[PDB]
Amino acid sequence: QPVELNRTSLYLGLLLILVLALLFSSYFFN
Amino acid sequence: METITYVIFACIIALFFFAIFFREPPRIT
Amino acid sequence: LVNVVDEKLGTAYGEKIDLNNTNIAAFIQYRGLYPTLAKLIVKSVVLLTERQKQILRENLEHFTVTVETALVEGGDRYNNGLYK
Amino acid sequence: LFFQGFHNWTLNPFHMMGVAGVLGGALLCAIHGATVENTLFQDGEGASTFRAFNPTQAEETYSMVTANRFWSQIFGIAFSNKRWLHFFMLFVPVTGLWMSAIGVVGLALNLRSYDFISQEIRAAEDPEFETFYTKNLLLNEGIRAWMAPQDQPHENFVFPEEVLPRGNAL
Amino acid sequence: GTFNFMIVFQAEHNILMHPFHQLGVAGVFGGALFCAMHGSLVTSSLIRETTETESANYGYKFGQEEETYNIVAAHGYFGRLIFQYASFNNSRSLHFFLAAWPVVGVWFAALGISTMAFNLNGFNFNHSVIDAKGNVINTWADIINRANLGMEVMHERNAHNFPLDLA
Amino acid sequence: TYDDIVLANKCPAYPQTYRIARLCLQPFLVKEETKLVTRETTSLDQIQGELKVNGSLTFVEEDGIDFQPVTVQMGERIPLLFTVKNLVASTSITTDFKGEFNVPSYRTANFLDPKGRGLASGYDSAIALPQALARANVKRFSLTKGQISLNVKVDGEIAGTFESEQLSDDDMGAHEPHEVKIQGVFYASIEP
Amino acid sequence: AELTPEVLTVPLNGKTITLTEKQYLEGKRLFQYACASCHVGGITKTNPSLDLRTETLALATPPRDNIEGLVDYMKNPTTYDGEQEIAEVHPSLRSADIFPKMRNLTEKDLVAIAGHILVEPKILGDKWGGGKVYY
Amino acid sequence: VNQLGLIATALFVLVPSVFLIILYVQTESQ
Amino acid sequence: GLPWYRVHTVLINDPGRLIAAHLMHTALVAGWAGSMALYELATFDPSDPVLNPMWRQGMFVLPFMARLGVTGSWSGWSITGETGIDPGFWSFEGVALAHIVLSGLLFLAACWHWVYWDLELFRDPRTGEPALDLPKMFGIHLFLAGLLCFGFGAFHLTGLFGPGMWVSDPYGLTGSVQPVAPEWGPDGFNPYNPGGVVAHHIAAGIVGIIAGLFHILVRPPQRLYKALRMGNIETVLSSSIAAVFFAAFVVAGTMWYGSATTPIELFGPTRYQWDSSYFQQEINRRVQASLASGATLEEAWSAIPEKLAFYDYIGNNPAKGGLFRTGPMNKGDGIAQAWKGHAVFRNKEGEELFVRRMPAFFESFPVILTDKNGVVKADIPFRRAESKYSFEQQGVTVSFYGGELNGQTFTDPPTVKSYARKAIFGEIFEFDTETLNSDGIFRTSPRGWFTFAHAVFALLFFFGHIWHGARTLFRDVFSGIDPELSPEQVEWGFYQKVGDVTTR
Ligand code: CLA
Ligand code: CLA
Ligand code: HEC
Ligand code: OEX
Ligand SMILES: [Fe+2]
Repeated sequence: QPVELNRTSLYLGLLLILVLALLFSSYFFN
Repeated sequence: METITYVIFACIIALFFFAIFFREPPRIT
Repeated sequence: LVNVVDEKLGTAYGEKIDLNNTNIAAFIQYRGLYPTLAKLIVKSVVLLTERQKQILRENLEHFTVTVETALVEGGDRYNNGLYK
Repeated sequence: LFFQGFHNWTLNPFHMMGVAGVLGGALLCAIHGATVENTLFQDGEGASTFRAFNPTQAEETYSMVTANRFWSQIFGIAFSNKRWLHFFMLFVPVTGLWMSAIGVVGLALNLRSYDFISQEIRAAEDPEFETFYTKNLLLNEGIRAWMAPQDQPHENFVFPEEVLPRGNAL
Repeated sequence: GTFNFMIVFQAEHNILMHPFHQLGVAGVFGGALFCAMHGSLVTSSLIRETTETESANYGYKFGQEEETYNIVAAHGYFGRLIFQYASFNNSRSLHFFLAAWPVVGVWFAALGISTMAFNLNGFNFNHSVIDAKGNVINTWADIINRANLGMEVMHERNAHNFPLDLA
Repeated sequence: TYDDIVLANKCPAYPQTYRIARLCLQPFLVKEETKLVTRETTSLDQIQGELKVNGSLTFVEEDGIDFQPVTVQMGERIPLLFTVKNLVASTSITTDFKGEFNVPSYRTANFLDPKGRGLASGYDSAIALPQALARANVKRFSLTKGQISLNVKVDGEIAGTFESEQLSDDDMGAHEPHEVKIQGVFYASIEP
Repeated sequence: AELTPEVLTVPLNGKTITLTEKQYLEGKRLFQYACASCHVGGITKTNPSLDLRTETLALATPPRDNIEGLVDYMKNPTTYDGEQEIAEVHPSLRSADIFPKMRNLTEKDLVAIAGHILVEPKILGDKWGGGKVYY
Repeated sequence: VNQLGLIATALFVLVPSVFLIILYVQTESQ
Repeated sequence: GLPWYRVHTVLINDPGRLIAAHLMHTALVAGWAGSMALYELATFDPSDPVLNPMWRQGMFVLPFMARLGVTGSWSGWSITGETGIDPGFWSFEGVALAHIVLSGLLFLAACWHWVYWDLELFRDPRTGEPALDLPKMFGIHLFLAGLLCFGFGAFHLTGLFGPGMWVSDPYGLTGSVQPVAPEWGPDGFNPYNPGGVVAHHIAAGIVGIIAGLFHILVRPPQRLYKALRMGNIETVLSSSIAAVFFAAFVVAGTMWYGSATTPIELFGPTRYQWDSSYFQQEINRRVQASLASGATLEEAWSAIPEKLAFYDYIGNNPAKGGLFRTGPMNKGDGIAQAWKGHAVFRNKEGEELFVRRMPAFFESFPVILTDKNGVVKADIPFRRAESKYSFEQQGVTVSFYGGELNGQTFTDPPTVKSYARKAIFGEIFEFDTETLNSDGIFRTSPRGWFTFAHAVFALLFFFGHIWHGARTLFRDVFSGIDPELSPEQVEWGFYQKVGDVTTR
């Protein structure tokens, strides 16, 4: 079965990750 | 290494630029 | 390198009224001293009015003379940011 | 106020995902509520629009096309899927309150994001490096010593009038 | 810096005991509730248009004239959930409530900050419950008052030269 | 008057006991081992002393606003307590005033650092790092001497230009003080 | 506990006078009328050295831990050593001209402020004259 | 800081970012 | 196509490729346990289990190997204190290598079951569809679980054919691996009694064997099969996720509260052993048992073990680190080199002052020296100008008994105050802040980290239980509700019973 990931889901899922890592980088560097 | 990692924010602006102007458009259906 | 205010506590400043270092508010613990004589003292163990000399001499065993530069500079002899 | 002083729970990243989820939920409540209510179709001849809806109807009561064109030019992005919009309304406060759970489970074990170790290394050998972070930590020392002899009576904290962290004149 | 602003504000204005902030928390907790409520009652009520082998999001095509979810089923669901008359069976009356509850909530909360600008502080129940002798029986608002004292004697440790924090 | 000023930072041969009644000093050469990032809270004013004739007029200052916290940007910011606190300067006044004064510490003993550590109040520890510094832990109050050479215009009210050499804030011992040289003008209004 | 004559006995001049539950409750109110704007909780807001503690007041010149000494203070307020006279900066019955909240204080109503100032540290503890440390 | 503080974030940005871009190029290509 | 979060749902109607995806998960888990233990061997300093044991080094899976008998290495070191031992094959290396060898073998098995999905064993003979008999599968696996529960309890744990388990004295000084006999009375439900842990597995193994035999030979009711949708395997998922979060809640508790399964020589002291001053009471119980023999204080304190006083130190409390304060506990305070001794604080009166020990809530804590009669006699003041109870004013000296500083007395108040800020942490130890750059910022033990993961997993698996139980009971409706859902179906009082069309 093929995986569909439309461009909005690339855009939100990149938004989900980048603002997660903008959050947690302050704590991963600590 | 610290600040230049944080300046992740430049990827967000590029996503802010891409998801506004280069989104797959809403289609009247 | 030691904190000179804390090193001032272990000597006779931190047992009595050091007449060169304590706040003018630390004179309220005895009679007659505050605020006229306390103004006259802050401004060897002190001697003026004759009743003031009798207040001071009755208090002279409570008085210490040991000048610490942190404790007196910047007008901390009169107000040290220590209130209620 | 306990969790600020003792846990620094504001600084915890799992609470911020909860604040982003709750305030995102309250935003998506307010935005979607006012977007629908201001893209309504005129279905009744009265100036109060709530009687232009019977529930057995199968029309959209509001213009999702206009609503998408409003927000695409105001904000830049807009929902165009009404099912994805309402899943995002389910998603955002529920993921936020689930992230705050993970932080509080950590705070059960006192696993705080209390301190950025790199900054208190910087501030303990430099007495001029002040950030708002070290100011909050000074506030937490205020909370943890002024509140605790009353907040925690079992411990028999007898804190004298001189161990209390106090700024100048207060 | 925001968290500095929140801590100092509670130390000086007792924002938690201010009812306008409490209506604001009622606006954002309700706002997040009614978001997840409305988000989950619409998602609960979506008509089958797709297969379980693809996403239910494709049951909506943008600009369609049919409503993508059954409003009668969601009202039938949520009406049986609490009782029938607690339930907006009117979609327009529903989305006014979704509009108005966080907005009037955050209006009052912004009016909290704007009125504690002029030092109209939160409710001050310090030493309110006292006994027959007159001994202060501490309350939960007296435990907040010791936490409020903790932040306020420590905020801007060097800025105060005088005992009262007027502004 | 005060309404058409709010100039308050600016100061405006003459031949028995005499007194200096209103000594202003309006200035910051900082020695590399500037700018004024402090805006205009920099002048000394309303200083009252005692001009004691000996040939040399000894000027034991006593009272007045005679200290100003000044931060200058080298970009390193250099706090200095610009002062003439307890100055004894000395020279018919036409005339220099080769005087030596004491600067205190910038921050006094009540001052708390970002980690709560201060001299008369605060933590003698570094309570952030519980099981770990001593230079920043113990605050070391400085009182180093500075030297000023006023150079006397003459009416009762006289004026000219000063130049003081003092050290900077040493941050209670936590770093090294720069040598600040404070050039500027002055005005002293002598009255018996 | 209970407000009781063991709490309402306070030194009058070496004699003790007994307050009533009406008089102590009246003089809390007359303390909050004309005194507690500065003397809230037993401190002095405009001079945090001179608290209204009994030990402070017993150590004032003349002794002001008495009810006769506190009513003599409210008719002739001195400094803490009694040398300088402060009825032009402190509320008194010599200063009805300039402290209008003192004009309606009679000799059975000042004794309740003298009563409230002495009874209250036994009621609160360290809290009277203790400040925000003791809230 | 932590010397594993960027690798904790680079493998937090890029590890799902490689994943969502792989997913997008395999569904763009149909 | 499929959404990205639905990509694994190609294995529901594929039981052979469900087994392969499972074999690969089990290969990755067994591969991690080998990889984690080999990395743990590469960083374990084993030459001092007294002051630097496995829980000080952030050894995660080294105590789980240790608690079931694995004690030595091929290198030569045993964790119990010896060196030169030959523990045979089952070392920490051999266990880890067995887990990597398992992981390669489960990999190739997953490769086989992925290609050869189309076995007739999954195909139902009466309808040609790939079907799993989940009731009979359950009783088969429940029989195997109880066989391996009984045999682990009655052979491994009893020691009859097996090593036993880690047993301890209550203060964790001479704890080792011993065979444990089963506790069959009510004291076996004491979680700190290890005889119940043996007797659980014997008894629950038999009951699981008995029930495994039951679910093989007894079919589900027609109404229990249909309530749960026992034909669907999402119901096995939703009730197994329900089990593993219950079970992760239990292991979060029994790690945090402590049990016999979670000893303190392996996972560290619990936070409740610092709350009660549980080691401080024991330390003073030994000292007063020599203060009544006539043995003087320097003698009566040089007999306290260094391991015992190390448990009475707040940097071993698991409620004392932080969520991003990462790494071993030795990254915090350091490597404990020796006990500095018991700091006895006396004023210039020579009367003994007792430091208020810090609770695990506090980052900062004021140093406050009460007496036996409770009244505060000395403190390190914040505001020092109006002070009354400073160490300089009250003449406080510190004397050390046992440890490094046995018979040393410091009277100069800066050195007394430094030792006083370390005496709020309990017993004072000399730390190596040079081996691994120990910045003093307290860390968490393997007891605290395990509780965090397994109570956040158990909460995250609460949602997964809810989600997959939602998917099971509502399987017809996760594409959406019926388009032909009648308005008279959810209308009130059109049916006498909600849901039923025969009650109109
Ligand atoms: C083939 C046999 C085998 C053996 C002898 C071992 C041995 C070991 N493993 Mg390994 N492991 C194995 C297979 C094996 N493993 C496989 C196949 C995997 C992949 C799934 C793993 C993944 C793994 C990990 C991730 C870890 C280990 C660890 C360990 C060590 C400690 C085990 C422990 O204390 O946990 C406790 C074990 C249990 C509590 C078993 C759970 C059983 C539960 C309680 C049953 C409850 C539900 C039950 C079905 C209900 C019905 C019961 C019924 C009777 C009524 C021990 C050396 C640890 C280690 O130290 O690594 C080096 C470790 O971290 N193993
Ligand atoms: C043993 C437990 C178990 C098993 C066998 C499954 C299996 C499944 N889940 Mg479920 N679920 C579980 C526990 C489990 N889940 C838990 C604990 C949660 C709460 C977090 C959920 C919440 C959940 C939701 C909300 C959904 C599923 C869905 C699914 C299905 C598709 C999975 C997929 O393709 O994701 C694809 C996964 C990826 C592409 C990777 C990203 C996933 C996250 C972001 C990172 C994964 C963590 C990391 C890689 C390793 C985890 C280690 C582990 C210890 C946790 C599959 C049947 C989906 C479904 O039901 O569709 C019909 C679905 O929508 N699950
Ligand atoms: C603010 C303007 C005040 C009001 C209103 C009242 N008091 Fe006061 N009080 C005030 C000051 C500044 C001082 C200190 C004066 C000094 O000597 O420098 C005082 C002092 C007293 C005292 C003496 C306390 C002591 O330490 O001996 C008493 C007994 C006293 N005040 C009583 C008092 C009463 C009874 C009042 C109400 C009628 C009252 N004061 C009002 C400032 C102010
Ligand atoms: O600046 Mn920011 O905070 Ca308003 O109060 Mn006053 O000033 Mn400061 O003290 Mn509190
Ligand atoms: Fe809606």
